[PDB]
This record gives sequence, C-alpha cells and structure tokens, in this order.
Amino acid sequence: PLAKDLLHPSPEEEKRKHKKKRLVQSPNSYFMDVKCPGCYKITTVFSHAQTVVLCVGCSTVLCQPTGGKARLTEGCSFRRKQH
Amino acid sequence: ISLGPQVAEGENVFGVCHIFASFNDTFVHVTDLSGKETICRVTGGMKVKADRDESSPYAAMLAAQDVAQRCKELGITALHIKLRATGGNRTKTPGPGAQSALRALARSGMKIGRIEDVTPIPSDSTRRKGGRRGRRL
Amino acid sequence: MGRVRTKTVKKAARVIIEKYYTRLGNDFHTNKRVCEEIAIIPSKKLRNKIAGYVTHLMKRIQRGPVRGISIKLQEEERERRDNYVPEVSALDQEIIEVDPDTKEMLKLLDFGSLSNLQVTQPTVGMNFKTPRGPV
Amino acid sequence: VVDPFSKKDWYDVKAPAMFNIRNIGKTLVTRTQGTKIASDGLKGRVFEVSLADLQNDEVAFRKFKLITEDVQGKNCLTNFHGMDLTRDKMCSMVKKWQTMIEAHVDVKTTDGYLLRLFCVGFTKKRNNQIRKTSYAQHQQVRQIRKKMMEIMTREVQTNDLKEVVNKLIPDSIGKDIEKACQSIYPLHDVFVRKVKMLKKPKFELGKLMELHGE
Amino acid sequence: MRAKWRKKRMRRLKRKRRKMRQRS
Amino acid sequence: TKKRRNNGRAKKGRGHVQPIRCTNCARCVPKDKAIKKFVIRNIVEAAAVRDISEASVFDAYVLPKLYVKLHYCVSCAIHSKVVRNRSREARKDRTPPPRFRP
RNA sequence: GUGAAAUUCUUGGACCGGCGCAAGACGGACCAGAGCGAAAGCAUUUGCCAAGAAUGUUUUCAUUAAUCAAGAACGAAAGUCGGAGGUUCGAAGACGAUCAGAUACCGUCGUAGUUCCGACCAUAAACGAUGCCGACCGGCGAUGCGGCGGCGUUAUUCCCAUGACCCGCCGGGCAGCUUCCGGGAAACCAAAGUCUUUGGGUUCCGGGGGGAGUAUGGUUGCAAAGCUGAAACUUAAAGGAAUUGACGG
Ligand SMILES: [Mg+2]
Ligand SMILES: [Mg+2]
Ligand SMILES: [Mg+2]
Ligand SMILES: [Mg+2]
Ligand SMILES: [Mg+2]
Ligand SMILES: [Mg+2]
Ligand SMILES: [Mg+2]
Ligand SMILES: [Mg+2]
Ligand SMILES: [Zn+2]
Repeated sequence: PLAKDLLHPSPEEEKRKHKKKRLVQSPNSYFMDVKCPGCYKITTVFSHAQTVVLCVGCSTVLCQPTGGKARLTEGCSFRRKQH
Repeated sequence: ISLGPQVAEGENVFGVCHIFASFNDTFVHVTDLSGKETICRVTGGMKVKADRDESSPYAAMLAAQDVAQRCKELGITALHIKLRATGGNRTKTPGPGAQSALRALARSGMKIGRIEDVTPIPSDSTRRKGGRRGRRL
Repeated sequence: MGRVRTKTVKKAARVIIEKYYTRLGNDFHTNKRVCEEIAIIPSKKLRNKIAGYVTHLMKRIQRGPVRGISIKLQEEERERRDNYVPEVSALDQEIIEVDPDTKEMLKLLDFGSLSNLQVTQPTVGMNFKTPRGPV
Repeated sequence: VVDPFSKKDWYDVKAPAMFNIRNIGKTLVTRTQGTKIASDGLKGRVFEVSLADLQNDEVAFRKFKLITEDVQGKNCLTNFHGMDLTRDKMCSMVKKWQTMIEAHVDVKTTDGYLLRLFCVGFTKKRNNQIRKTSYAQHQQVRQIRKKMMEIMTREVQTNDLKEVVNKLIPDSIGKDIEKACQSIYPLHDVFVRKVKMLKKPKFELGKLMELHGE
Repeated sequence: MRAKWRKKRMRRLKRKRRKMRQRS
Repeated sequence: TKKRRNNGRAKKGRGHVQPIRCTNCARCVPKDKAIKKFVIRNIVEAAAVRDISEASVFDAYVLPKLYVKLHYCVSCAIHSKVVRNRSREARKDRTPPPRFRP
C-alpha cells in the first residue's frame, strides 16, 4: 500500500494504534460515575484506578486496583463522563 | 520337604530373578520374594573360558539354563523378573545378554510373573569417570 | 529384460506418426511396409523397431492423447467432449447455504433480500487451526 | 559339603486385611540352631509385591513394601511398610511440553507411624488446545503444590494406619488433588508416587492381630 | 606449532630470563 | 565461515548452559548442543516376546517399556549414524525424519 | 576391565542380592533455538531480606540526557594463601597394555585439585568472532510478560469476576520463516540496510606477513603472571569468501 492515507486515518485503525503512536495522542482511560449499592450518591472513579475508593455512604470497597483497570465490585453501575 | 515346599498343584511358588545384564558380563540371580535368601547365581564367566564372551548371548542362555534346572530341582515354578543395567552414573541400558537370558528362561520350563526395571537412576549423579573430553578411542 | 527403446527409434517414430498419421494403422506389418517408402532407414532391424514403436503409439493415441501432437487430433478432441450437457446448470440451486456474514455483505452490496439464498446458524467454537507441534 | 537347602524350611507370608488376597507367596530360611534363630532372621523382611496380585480388579502399576514383624508357626504375618509407583509407570507419565509438580509432606499417624508422602502431578492441555506447550506459571505451581501439601496431610494426620492404607488403595487423595487443583490449573496425571515409613510405634503385637483380623 | 603451545614456550623462556636477570 | 546460524546449539538468550555427558564416551557437552534421543523399547525383543507371553502366569500381561533419554556428543552420534551430514540446503531442514509408520 | 588382554580384588567370601548406618558430592527425566541477570552466570521444597525490567497510568519534577579519557564495582575455569572437609572424578606419578619406539590415546591405583568459608589473581573461541543511544525502511506464523477486547468450552455456585483453553489487538523481549528494500568480495545480514545521491550523536580501535605481545622502562601481585609496550632484522606475499577437480582410515 504505497498510498495509505496518513492524513485521515479511519477510526478503527486509530483505536487499533498504540496510545502514543496515534496521529494525535488520546488516552485510553476515561472517567466513570459509580453508584454505591445500597446507597444514594454518585462518585467519580478512574477507569485505571490505582487507589481503593470508598464513597462515604458505601462503607464497603468500590474498586480493587490491579494491573490495567480497577475491578468494580458487584452491583456497581458505571457510565462514561463526556468522552 | 525334599528340597521344596508343600505347595499344591493348583498353586505356584513365586521367586524373584534379578537379571543384572551389563557389558562384559551377565548375572542371573534367583532369590525369594524378599530377596534375602538366594537359590542360585550363575554368570557367563563360569560358562565360557574365552574372557571375551562373558556377555555373549551364547553364555547368557547357558547361565539361564543352569538356574532353570536348579530352580526346577528346588521346586520353583513362577518367577518374577528384575532387569538391571550397570546404572549409577554409568550406562543405563541393559547389555546384550539380557534378551538371550530372558528367552532361555521362558523356553526352559519356567513361568514368568512381572517384569520391572531396577536400574539405579540417580537424581543427579557424581562426576562420571572418563574426563571432560571423553574416551578417545 | 532389456527391451527399452532408444531415443533414436522413439524420436523417429514420433516424427513419422505426426507427419503421416492417416496413412498408418494398427497393424505392425502394414506399418513397416509404409515406413519403407515414407522414410529412408538404412537398416532392416532399425526399420521394424521403428514400426513396432509406431504400432505401440498408434494403440496409445487411438484411446487418448500422448506427448506427440497431431493438428487434426487436437481439433477432434475439442470437437468432442463438448459438455456433459446437463438439462440444468449445476449452479442454479433453488436454495443456497449462506452465512450471516455473507448475507449482510450482500445487503451492503444492495443485492441481498433474494428468495433463493437462506441464512444458516453460524458455527460456534472458533477453532479452525491444526494443533501446533508434533501430534 | 551338603547344600544348605537341605536344612532350609519354607514359610508362608500373609497379608494385612486391607486386601482381599492374603497369600503373597512363600519365603525360606535356615532352621533354629544355636546362636542363629530362624524367627529372628525372618524379622524385618521386606516383600516388594504388587497391589494387583493382592487385589481382584485394581491397578497393576503399584508395589508395596510389606515388612514382616511377627511369625507364628508356619505363617509370617505382615504389616504395611510403604508404597511405590513402578518405574515403567512414572517414566511413561513424564512427558514433554508440560509441567511436573512434586510435593513432600511428613505426617505422624494417629497410631504413631511417621510417614513421608511424595505426590506428583502433571499439567493438562485441553481438548480444543492448539498451543503446543501447556505450561504453568511459577506462582500457579506454588499454589498447586501448597494446596497439594495440605489436602494430603489432612487426609492422613486425622486417620490411623488402617484407614490410610485402605484409602490409598484407590487413591482418594490423588483424585482429591485432581478435583481441587482444577480451579487453578487442570491436572490428570496425579498420583501419590511414593510413601515411606520413618518411625514405628514401639511394636505393639495387639495392633498387629487386629490388623490381620478384627 | 600450535599457538597455545608456542605461548607456553614463551612463558618458560620468560621465566628463564627473569631468573638469570635476578641472578646477575 | 559460519556453518550454521545457531552455531549448532539452541542458545539464544542464554550465556551458559549446564553440561551433560555423552552416553558413549562420557564427554562433557553443552546440554543444548548434544543430540538427545529418547527411546521407547520393548523389554523383551520380538524374537522372544511370544515365548515370554506363553510362559506368563497372568492371562493378560503387557510388557513394560524402557524410557531412557540418551545424550550423544556429535562425534559419537555421527559415528553411530544417529545424525548424518547433509547438503548445504538440507542442513536448514529442522523437521524430524519420518517414522516410516505407514 | 578391554578391540583382545593384563595390572588389581578374590574360599579371609570377591561380585551379586536383602536390611540398616555414615560421609561428602550432586540436583536427571520435566529442561524447550523457553525465562532472568550488566556480563560472568543461574534448575529440590519452604521461609526471610532487599532489588529489577515490562505492562497500566488524564500522578509528580521539568531537560534533570547519550557516549564517555582519568578512576571504580563485578568478573567462568584453572592457579595461590589460611582453615575445615575430603564421596566421586582426577593434573603429576607408578604400573599394565598397544606400538619399530609410546615419556600418550586404552585399563588399575592415585597426589595437588575438584567441596565450603575467608583473602588474593584478573584472564577465556569472556563469541553474536558483530559498541551504546536515536530515527526510518517488507510480509508471515509462533513464543515469554503485562494490559485491552470478544463466539464459545471448562472449574465452583446462585450471578459475575477469577483461573485453564479459543479468536484477536497493543507495547517490550528471546527468536524463527520468507522476500530482487537495500547492502556486501561472497558466505550471508531486515541489519552487517537507509555509503562516491558519501556528514544523526558519540567511545574504543586496525594500517601487508613475521620478529612480537618479544626486549626494555614503569606499575600491580605472595607467586604464577596481569596492564602498558617497541626496535634491529627478515619477507612477496600472508590471508578472506566462493568454484572446479583430486583425495579421505
Ligand atoms: Mg575416532
Ligand atoms: Mg561463555
Ligand atoms: Mg582379576
Ligand atoms: Mg574461579
Ligand atoms: Mg584452601
Ligand atoms: Mg580413579
Ligand atoms: Mg554516537
Ligand atoms: Mg602490520
Ligand atoms: Zn561421545
């Protein structure tokens, strides 16, 4: 392919690329809102959390830090936060 | 009694035959089940007077024939087998006389039980003899 | 043993068979008689050795083509074997097995939604590679 | 001058009640003359015998040591001494492109017998396996070994020598390793490769009689 | 001559030279 | 002239491989370098397997096998014709020779 | 025990077999063109102590970097010194063989050594005979680690993770196959390519073959030796890769 269009890479190859190797850098991580089960408030949690998070009402643990992405405990609903 | 047990015809008496077949010799050695008491030990050295054919199949079959007639004279019918090479750090495969001795034992009016290998197999042996450059022939 | 024909008798027979085909025949003695005049073979032993090889290849070409080529024989081979001439082409299936992936490929092509082809349940397991290494 | 087989006598060796077959075979010994005693010479004889010859329809790749402790008349009663997998079996189980895990425990039986238990296990490639080598990580091997140690010491430390032997006749411990370790790494080639004795509880004859009887 | 054995020969010659030099 | 890309041994990310001994002459050879031959042989040869089976007390007994792994220095392997010198192109072939099972 | 033997041990039971004991070595098979480490090198289980790459990172500092004279740490084996231990093997040595001779290859015995602790030495074909950092330039299937996704099988349980497989993606590795990218004297190398269309940064280093890694000076070391290091003189070739033939116990 001598005429690959490096000007406008299609989104599927852009996602396929490494994070630093894209045309413009985009972090793979994101921000999500987690609902503490048996509670009422909504907390902000990193997708690649390195520290254990506990919302004030939910005295139990929310995320377990691991290699790449923190493990959400069962019953926690999550949703993205503006890309 | 009379150089034998009082076993019935239906039952057979079990012995243990160690066949230590190495290079340059072949030991056929019949014992009891525990191996503590020995009945007869014949080796190729006392059957060929050439000093070269001690491990020969011709001497090995003759040695097995002698322990077979001695076992039958002593009233032994069934015979387990324990094949053994030199073992240790040295060669782990049985010598030439193992096959001829085993064939002779079967065909000379004997019964065969279980065959097992009792070769000494080290977890990791000592410094084997020969030198780091081997035996230059 | 030792009756293998040489390249001299073989090649000479191949040339005269292609050049004089309709003149030759299945009879060895007729072949050696025609070879007397259609070619100049100085030896009688070489003459009937050539005739024997001609007779052998005449038996071979009367039931199938060989390395030698005849211009009329090529036309006869193409004139025959026109077809099995089935009443219907082998590729007019009333029903056609079609994968869901190919079905949606036809949909994006816009040539989908035809009665003949039908979608099947795709295979499950995703295992298609041979077990790697020995056994 | 005469062959000593003239004075040798023949005795029958018996088996513990764990096996349905009671007659291993026959041994011989010299008679009781002066300093030498026939009974004393026959003490401590180890009879390497197959479990298949001692059972009806069990496996054939097992051997038992079966040291003799007591003699009464023409019979030589015998108790458990050890178990070993045959060399042919263990060698044919050792394959390539897999991981072998070996463990050893030291357990004091409730009776008083000190026993050393070597257990072996080999990893599994699956039925849909396409990767050539099915290896295990070091931490997985450590977890498998540590779990193996504790679910085989718990099966022996809580039972006497009677129950230990009759439960290793079908090797319920080995199947326990297979069914418990599958949560970490599948195994199929799991067998207690060897058990050996280290101590004995002071040679109580009353225990031997109930061993062969009630 | 093998290079290693030539090296050993030079070593022995060097030891002779050192001993004679120290002797003087 | 480098004869082989791997120098006749399977040492790529290593610096030192433990030595083993040739089973014919007891020569110290690197373990990745020696010719390893695992043999499965009958205990009783074909000329006597039927004699042993007829003399066996058991009605159905299977003879055990020999499982010994053999290590050969390349001198002893060549002399024993375990391995043979190949052409310049044929040396690149790494597949084992066929077992001649059909 | 050997090709054949012999030295040597043997009626004191040699060898073999069974039961125990002791000693010091040694970690097979699993063990692989697999892993780690700067190399040297590292393979029984468990525990403790620190350390490390890679991956993940919308964390922090903000140029703090690369190579490096002088200098320094480590550095196989053998060797030295002191002390333990000396199983096996085994320089030297002795003997028996072989041979025309055999100061050897073969066999028996065996010292130093081989083992552990401490102190030296600083050399290996210490090899990938191939400097490090950085960029670019083909394809393909695997493998190790981490992560990210997805038809499904499996383990337990009541659901997910979570393990074991299956199909893929990314990054870092050990590599492999193929290729008229290109290079090269070629063997060959995706680097040994992007070199007369010659300049990315930067250390070490070679100048026909010997004499010679020698002599001498200096320095290190208990010693053996290590580092640095010529000259006179001699020579028309010495070499490298491929080709054909000739020959091979
Ligand atoms: Mg030779
Ligand atoms: Mg090296
Ligand atoms: Mg002698
Ligand atoms: Mg050293
Ligand atoms: Mg010392
Ligand atoms: Mg010695
Ligand atoms: Mg630079
Ligand atoms: Mg020069
Ligand atoms: Zn060899």
